Amino acid sequence: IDGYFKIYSKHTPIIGRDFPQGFSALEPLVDLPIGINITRFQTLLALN
Amino acid sequence: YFPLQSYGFRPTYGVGHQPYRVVVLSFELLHAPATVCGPKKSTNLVKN
Ligand SMILES: *[C@@H]1O[C@H](CO)[C@@H](O)[C@H](O)[C@H]1NC(C)=O
Repeated sequence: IDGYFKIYSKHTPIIGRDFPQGFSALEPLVDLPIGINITRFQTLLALN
Repeated sequence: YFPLQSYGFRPTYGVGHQPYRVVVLSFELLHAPATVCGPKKSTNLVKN
């Protein structure tokens, strides 16, 4: 938003196996004034 | 002719020929971010 890349994050423990039914808001973690065009992204995996 | 000519600075030369270090500080203000602010004063905290 407005050249500001905002990253919010949360570390919720899993009560169960997958996708626990509950509510947990995401606290703000960082705001970066990178101001670049973002239209796609990719994740990185670690191979052992 | 060679475009580059040596200054040949010497202490015995006159003031107009002595070496002078010049720095141009251009405060570019691109119309989105703001990263260089001024370290302005902060006063004491008074309560009640
Ligand atoms: C890239 O972002 C700039 C502002 O930083 C905006 O003016 C421009 O339209 C954007 N370009 C695209 C292709 O979305």
